[PDB]
Amino acid sequence: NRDPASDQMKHWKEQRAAQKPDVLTTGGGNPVGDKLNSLTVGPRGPLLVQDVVFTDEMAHFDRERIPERVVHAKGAGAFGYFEVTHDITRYSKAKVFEHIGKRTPIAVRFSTVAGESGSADTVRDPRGFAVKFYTEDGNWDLVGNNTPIFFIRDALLFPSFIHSQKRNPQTHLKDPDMVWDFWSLRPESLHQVSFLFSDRGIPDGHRHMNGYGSHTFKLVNANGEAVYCKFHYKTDQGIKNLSVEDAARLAHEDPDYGLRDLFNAIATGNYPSWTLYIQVMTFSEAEIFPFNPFDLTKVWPHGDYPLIPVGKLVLNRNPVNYFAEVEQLAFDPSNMPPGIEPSPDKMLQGRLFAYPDTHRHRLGPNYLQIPVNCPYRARVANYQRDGPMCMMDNQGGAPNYYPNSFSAPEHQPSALEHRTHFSGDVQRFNSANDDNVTQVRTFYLKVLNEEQRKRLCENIAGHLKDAQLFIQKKAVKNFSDVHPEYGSRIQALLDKYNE
Amino acid sequence: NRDPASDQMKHWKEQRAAQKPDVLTTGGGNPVGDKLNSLTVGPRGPLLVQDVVFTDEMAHFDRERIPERVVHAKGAGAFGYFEVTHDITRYSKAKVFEHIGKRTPIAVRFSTVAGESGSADTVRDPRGFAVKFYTEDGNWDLVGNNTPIFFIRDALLFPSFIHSQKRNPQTHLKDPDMVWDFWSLRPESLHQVSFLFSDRGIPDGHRHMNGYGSHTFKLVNANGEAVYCKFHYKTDQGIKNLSVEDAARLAHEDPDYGLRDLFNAIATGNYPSWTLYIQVMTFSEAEIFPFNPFDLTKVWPHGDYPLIPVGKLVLNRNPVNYFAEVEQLAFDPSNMPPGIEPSPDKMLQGRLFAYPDTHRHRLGPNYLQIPVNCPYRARVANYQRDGPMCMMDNQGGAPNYYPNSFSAPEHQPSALEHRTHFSGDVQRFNSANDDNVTQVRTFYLKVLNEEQRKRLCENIAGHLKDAQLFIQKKAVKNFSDVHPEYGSRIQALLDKYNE
Amino acid sequence: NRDPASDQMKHWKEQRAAQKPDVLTTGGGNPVGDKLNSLTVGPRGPLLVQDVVFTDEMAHFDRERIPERVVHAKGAGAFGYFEVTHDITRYSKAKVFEHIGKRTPIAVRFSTVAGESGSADTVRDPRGFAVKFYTEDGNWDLVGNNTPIFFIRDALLFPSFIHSQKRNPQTHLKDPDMVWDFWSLRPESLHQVSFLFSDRGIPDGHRHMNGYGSHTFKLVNANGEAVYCKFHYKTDQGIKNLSVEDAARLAHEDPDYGLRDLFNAIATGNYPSWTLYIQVMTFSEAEIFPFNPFDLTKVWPHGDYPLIPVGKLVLNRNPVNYFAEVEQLAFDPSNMPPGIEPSPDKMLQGRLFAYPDTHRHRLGPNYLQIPVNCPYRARVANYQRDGPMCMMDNQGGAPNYYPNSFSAPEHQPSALEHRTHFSGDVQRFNSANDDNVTQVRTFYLKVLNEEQRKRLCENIAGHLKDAQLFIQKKAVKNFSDVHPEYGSRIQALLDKYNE
Amino acid sequence: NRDPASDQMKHWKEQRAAQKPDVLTTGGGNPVGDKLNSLTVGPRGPLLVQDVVFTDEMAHFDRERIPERVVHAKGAGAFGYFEVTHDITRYSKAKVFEHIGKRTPIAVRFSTVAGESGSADTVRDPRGFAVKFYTEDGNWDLVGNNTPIFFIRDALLFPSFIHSQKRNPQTHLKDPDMVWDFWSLRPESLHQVSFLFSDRGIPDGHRHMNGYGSHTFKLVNANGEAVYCKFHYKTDQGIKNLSVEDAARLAHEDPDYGLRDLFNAIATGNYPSWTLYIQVMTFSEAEIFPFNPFDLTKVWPHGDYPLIPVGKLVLNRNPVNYFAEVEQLAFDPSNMPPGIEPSPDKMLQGRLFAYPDTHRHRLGPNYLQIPVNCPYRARVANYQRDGPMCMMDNQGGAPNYYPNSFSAPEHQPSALEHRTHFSGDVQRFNSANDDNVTQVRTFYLKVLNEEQRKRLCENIAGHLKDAQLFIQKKAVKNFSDVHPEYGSRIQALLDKYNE
Ligand code: HEM
Repeated sequence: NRDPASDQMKHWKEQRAAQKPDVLTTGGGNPVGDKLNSLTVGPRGPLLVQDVVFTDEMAHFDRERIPERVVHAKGAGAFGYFEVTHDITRYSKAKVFEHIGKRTPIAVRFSTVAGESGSADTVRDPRGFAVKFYTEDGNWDLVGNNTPIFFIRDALLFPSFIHSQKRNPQTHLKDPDMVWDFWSLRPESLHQVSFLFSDRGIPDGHRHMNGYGSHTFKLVNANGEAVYCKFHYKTDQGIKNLSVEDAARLAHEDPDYGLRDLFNAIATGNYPSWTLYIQVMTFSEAEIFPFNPFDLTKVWPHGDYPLIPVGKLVLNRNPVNYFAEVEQLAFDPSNMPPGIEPSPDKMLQGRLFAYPDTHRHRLGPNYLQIPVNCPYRARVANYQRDGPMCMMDNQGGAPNYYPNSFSAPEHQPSALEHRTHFSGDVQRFNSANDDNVTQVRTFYLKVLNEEQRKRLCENIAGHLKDAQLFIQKKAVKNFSDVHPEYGSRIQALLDKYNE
Repeated sequence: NRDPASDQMKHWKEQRAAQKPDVLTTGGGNPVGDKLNSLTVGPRGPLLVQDVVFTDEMAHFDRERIPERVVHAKGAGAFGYFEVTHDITRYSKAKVFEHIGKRTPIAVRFSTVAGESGSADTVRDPRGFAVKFYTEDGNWDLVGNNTPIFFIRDALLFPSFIHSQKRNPQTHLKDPDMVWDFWSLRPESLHQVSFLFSDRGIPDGHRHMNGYGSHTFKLVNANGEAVYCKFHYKTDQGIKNLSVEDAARLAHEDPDYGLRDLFNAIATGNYPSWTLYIQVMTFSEAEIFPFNPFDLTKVWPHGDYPLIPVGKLVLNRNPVNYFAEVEQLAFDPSNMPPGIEPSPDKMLQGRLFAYPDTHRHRLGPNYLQIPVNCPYRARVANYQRDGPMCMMDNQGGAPNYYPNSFSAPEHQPSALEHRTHFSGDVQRFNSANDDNVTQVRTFYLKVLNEEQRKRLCENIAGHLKDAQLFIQKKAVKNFSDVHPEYGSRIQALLDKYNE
Repeated sequence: NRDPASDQMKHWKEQRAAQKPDVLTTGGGNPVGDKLNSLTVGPRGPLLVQDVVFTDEMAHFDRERIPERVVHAKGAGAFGYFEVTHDITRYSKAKVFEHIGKRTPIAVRFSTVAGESGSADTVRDPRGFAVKFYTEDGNWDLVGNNTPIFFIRDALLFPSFIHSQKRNPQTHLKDPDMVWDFWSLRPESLHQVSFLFSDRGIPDGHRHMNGYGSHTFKLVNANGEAVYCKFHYKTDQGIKNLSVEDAARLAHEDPDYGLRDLFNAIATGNYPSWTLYIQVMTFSEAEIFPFNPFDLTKVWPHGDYPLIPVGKLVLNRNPVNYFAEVEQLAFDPSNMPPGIEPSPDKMLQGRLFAYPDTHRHRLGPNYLQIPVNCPYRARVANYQRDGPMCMMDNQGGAPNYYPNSFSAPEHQPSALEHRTHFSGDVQRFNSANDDNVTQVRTFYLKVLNEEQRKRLCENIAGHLKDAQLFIQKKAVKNFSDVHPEYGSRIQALLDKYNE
Repeated sequence: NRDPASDQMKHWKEQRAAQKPDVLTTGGGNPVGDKLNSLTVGPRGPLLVQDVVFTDEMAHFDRERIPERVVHAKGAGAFGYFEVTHDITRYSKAKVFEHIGKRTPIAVRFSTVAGESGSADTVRDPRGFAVKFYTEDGNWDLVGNNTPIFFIRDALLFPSFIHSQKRNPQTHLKDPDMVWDFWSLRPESLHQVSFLFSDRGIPDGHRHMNGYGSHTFKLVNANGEAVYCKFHYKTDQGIKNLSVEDAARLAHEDPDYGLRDLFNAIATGNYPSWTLYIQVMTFSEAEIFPFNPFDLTKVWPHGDYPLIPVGKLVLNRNPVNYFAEVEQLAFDPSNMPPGIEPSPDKMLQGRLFAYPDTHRHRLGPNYLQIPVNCPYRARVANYQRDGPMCMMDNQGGAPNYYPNSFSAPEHQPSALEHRTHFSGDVQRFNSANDDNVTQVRTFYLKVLNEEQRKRLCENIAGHLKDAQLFIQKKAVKNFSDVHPEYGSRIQALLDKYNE
């Protein structure tokens, strides 16, 4: 006998006891007489159109694939619940935080960023950690990563950043020139690049890394008072990372290391968990913060803004069918219930649009009707209708226009968003020159120790060495801006690689 | 007060009892606070991306439409049941005919042919009369028309025929030159054209016309014996047609005449019904038939092949949501349960491919998972997986390959198709001259009387007059081939027009 | 010999002189030996999968249709040019207005609003009048209507308004209750309703109606100075409308009356033209205008803001293939070149998102690559890549990320948008009660005369009579709010109708 | 200076030197002022819907991905020419073989089979080797592999086979139970499995392997005479394979080894070539062949059917944009010009349908209009029209129905397919027992030597050891049927593995 993941089929068979196998049918439900031999004219004659068993099956096979996620294509999913352990109702009226002991079902998907569906799990890259809470007030999607920050601070640079991390448009090869030219030209990336090339760049599976909302969000209480916050979900299994050596080995040995690690852990009752915390910053404090409180390349020092306990995230259920439950999972940062709102963070603002948008393309206009994406703990009632692949009853014969005099769904003023005053010109304000080095300096010499600083520089050099010399120079200049030694150590390694 | 159709909303509100209106939500289930005013900075300021209530709703509105059916786009639907009244098990082992009194739920869609979704119901055109039987052996789709024959006998001419009946590729206008150039060049169309321009060309609604499978089909019994057949479902409401004058009036007064007529008939309890019959031809008989038994431009004389009663079709339920239940309805001639099979009819053979093919395009790869199309009376089990908008559980974790040693779905030898012998070279046999006038002559001279013939010729000439003279001549020549008087009567009217 | 439209094919043939017919091929370019007879085993045998001539052609036929436009589905198109006749460079720096005599190619599509693709042209409804200018600074899409105003003033009510003007979700029938319940609940619609039910509700074809941008826009000159404007393009053919009786008759005699009239006019050299004017309002004046200058239900009095001539629009070319050049035509209000920008108009703001969004759905992600939609007079260069149906070279091997050090495209500061100042809270400001009667009263009493008011009320009553009494009462109540007589005249007709 | 592939951007910049960078525009051609900072109200304010530069770019990014190929997803492409070297016009009248020295442009795509888009190039798996010939008689697609045979002989087993080779439905992990359960239950796979697990299972890049049509095809000469044939294209750069150890290290060091190798070879002028040969078998010989001459699990012995030289395939041009020219490449086995036809091979018959079908889904209905897929050396002219993303002029105003009296395209009888006679009942003939070992014995004992035979068993055991014992037993049983020592050697290693 072997690991549970390996015995997937064996277990499916034994669980079907002595039940006779079902009758094999066409998509239309017609029993099939023989699905192993095609309908031909004579033993060695041509195939007939009349063989609709063949066409029915082949036509479906021909349409099995859907486009992969534009980013975070390689991933793993699991399900479980969220449980409130502490009272934060003074900050947010969100039903999900309603009362201690309150449980809400959740869906989670882990993933890498740049690699396609067939890529390896154990590679250096940020890690997606999206959590879907099916609440009474609809779904709340906390689409986070294994890092509290990111490489850029304005959504207009996202497509270009992703492109630079992907393949060359002509050769279809990973291109260090594209990678470092972009990062060297955009030093705001220094903070996350430092995180990326540290030990945390390659977590050991998905159970040994933390999750972060990254962005500054807004919480609103029952009295309509608002504060800004940040979400943190620390792994209860402890932080564990893979060495560059073992990561590379597993890259070919088991491209799906993260997938099987998670499935087996849950299958054996070793359910992984995370503790959800929040940091709170009042509007007054946000106006005095030394940097842009809504700058995604910045963190909120824990000493000034301590973590507040909220609850626990537990994954105790594996998907039964990956494609249906994980490949089709759709997380939308715009999916926020009353009590939780976005901040003016330029990046988050862009994500408000991008996710539902790419989902309408990747899955389809009615992707929210796919079981895993349905807010099944809520009652979806509105004036939206039709669209391709419309399931259910399309809200039946209910009046489809609002307002109406026929008792159809009514909006609820209780759900109105919190109001903030803004004053300024409609312009494209430059954020390229906000502080790009201060917090990186503290990360380098305060957060990391001597051994991980050495590893950090070797990891960077090992990749930067493949870029052109003028790019290497520019990149080293930025690192030096953070700290002379940071750049010096990298430069020293580059001179070696450069023979 | 008013007719049931007009009081649709009034009724929905009443059936709603005095319930409180549901809370209006986004597609994600999030309650909306005010869905009548957009989120802006200041009363006369710009719209925010932050307004996700707006985007959610507008994006779905922007995707409401799907491609209309390439043909038969304008239609009406209803639901009911098929009840067996006679025993024909000696001919077919199909479970649908299993025992007297057995009822099978059905779905039916009526339609015109050439017009697009916004066209009028009361126009001269054949009428679609598709019936979906949800049987224990899967769905059986009998996709018939209100005529036992058709204009052509080879599917390769179908796209061209339809193009000729639709809009000119440049002007987007109906084109009599296209219509008659095609018909005059393909005389095999004379039989259906005669029927089309007779009074039956414009039935009074959908309840006063007969239905026909048109094609010759094959029935197989428990002993594996087979016979050919024709399906006939006669209106119990009686044949009734609209005069050209009334149809033209209704065309603008109520372009949805047929839709309204059917909804109200059912809503008032005046359920329309049809009596299903079959004609049976043994294989020996098919070998001696004066024409090709599988030629779609010909009928089987009732005198030589008497109608055998089978059961009744009753429509007693209106759709609740038209888009979900009627617009998305998909009938596939290839959906046939054991006991019912196709004949060599070249046209039918082409249809075996065409419908599932167009449905995967118009609806989606997984169109059979749409509620109204699901064979909900059968257990769908096979090795098909994934595809866009994959609902349910995608068959969970069941082994997905066949054969397998894990108890997944299995054949069913009894379902094997009836084996027939065919001999001959594989080539394109010309069927253009398979007698295009004999049966047309009997229709013109015996089926119709004097006043009917006069109207028939007046209807033809009224439309053919707009074609070029050379086309008029070629058309008249064909009619003359059916009968000299047929031609001269039309010619005399044409001369009066060409004045 | 008939009209040009009727002789479309006749002319195509004559055009090919003695030139020999092309060889008929498959989509893959393989010559076809016989496209009239399918490949079978014996003259009365089954169809073979081997007949790839059949499958290739049928598979395409099965995919001919695309989703029709969610609104304005029924239309006609033509091409021509825009010629500058006056200098307005003091207001806008747009290249399209660069110098007197400058010509810019244009594409125009006329249409109704509610009817689907098969509906009739001569029905009461607003008329779409979209103009695409292919300028050196990209495409400028002025998506106007034949009216200066609209039914609503906030985009959140648009889907609802459209739903109310379309078919009942259960019966699929036009619904007077839906139409009037919505309008009676939203009095802001009074202005456009009065316009819609006046003689201008049914123009005589597309050449005898004016065009308007409707919304207030912003013009920016070379010195960075800005002013608000309104676009007006008056028909040089004169205003001409159809009587209700003639329109009803044509509804069935020629559903494509508008299409035919436009094609023949151009084919005979009787090219239609419109004179383009603009109204100008300074930011100072906008500050004290009696109404919200960005309220789409309001017009700017010509007495206070006279029309300033700009140029002429002339249509002198008929499309060659309707599907490729008209059905696939896509206009995005967001397509605005430097010198032209949007105003705060909530409705216009919503349209900035909706059109490109619906186009990605209806046509495809790369719909801007469809020839008629390509900004062929500009050099498209950016960092966008891939997507389905990617044509041309997909920008070859050019660096695909910005910024870069490899000489790829650069943004141009001179194209920066004009900066406007805004201040206020972020909230949903109610605009439901922004004076819904003042201008309506002026229209009713001044713009119209006794004869015109008589028909107006008869037209309204003729439709409103089919709504429930409680809806009729509320509707009449709003009309009385405009003017007592407006409501009483309608009420008198209603009483007669209700018996 | 590095390899050409690495200097892709460097070179693009240089070859553009002496040119000012282009203006960065939106998709609509509107120049952008600042594509690096989003439009907000105030420096730290909300993102505006008015930022259409952002929406236009992000919306396109959100739609960059299309479904990957259902199989053969990971690949590399290149272009070149086919040059005739010998005269085979006695066998085929195809224009592509017309005269010695004649050149026809070609497009080629190499690939693995099971892995997704992000998978490694150097893994054990068959290799795709598809060639598209742009001939004057349309495109001819020779969709070959690097092996002359395949695992199964009936298309109905293909989807199951591919499913067994891919990921487990629930775990999403490679599953040896699925792999070997299928192969052990279907011993016809022994021949190809033996080839797969031999040294040829992991080619050193794409230049050091052969290509085969695999299937028996049919050639028809100018006199209407036909013969059956096999296509063979041998590498001119010699057969070379990767050791299991080196392929494994390359899997993580360079997962795109094959792409890189091909691009650099061509970039440096080391153009790879292959010699195209054919084997000929007369209809008489096919009647007495010791096996089914159309059985894909069989080869035609060279001794009895020697290879006849035809021409050379030379690749001398790299793609300029991978996505447009390679990812979108579509090869349809059904694309065959006059002189080349299919054989009764059950697998080929199925492929005639599957490729165009999957292409309509993966790429779109009009995928043949994508530049790289267009039969640009031919003249496409037919009666097909419209469909989404319709490019070109959609054949303008040409009559769209056939037959017609207006001089539109006509079929050419000389292109009629060769006629063949087939006798026997039309039914599903079992082919599961068509000698599964005879040629496998020859391969094992005669083709391979002791060393490679040793590695063969080690390779099989290394993978088979992960399957359940009952599956191992059945698998070994099959190998023993080929030759007791074959199964014996594997069982020995298996025992050591099972420890
Ligand atoms: C009944 C058997 C088979 C079926 C139904 C089948 C089906 C498919 C499908 C659906 C694709 C994806 C096409 C695309 O998306 O572009 C594909 C690709 C491919 N198949 Fe098959 N296949 C079969 C057998 C084979 C055989 C025997 C060969 C070789 C002689 C072969 C060689 C290939 C190649 C090379 C490609 C990749 C083409 C490219 O590079 O785009 N297939 N096959």
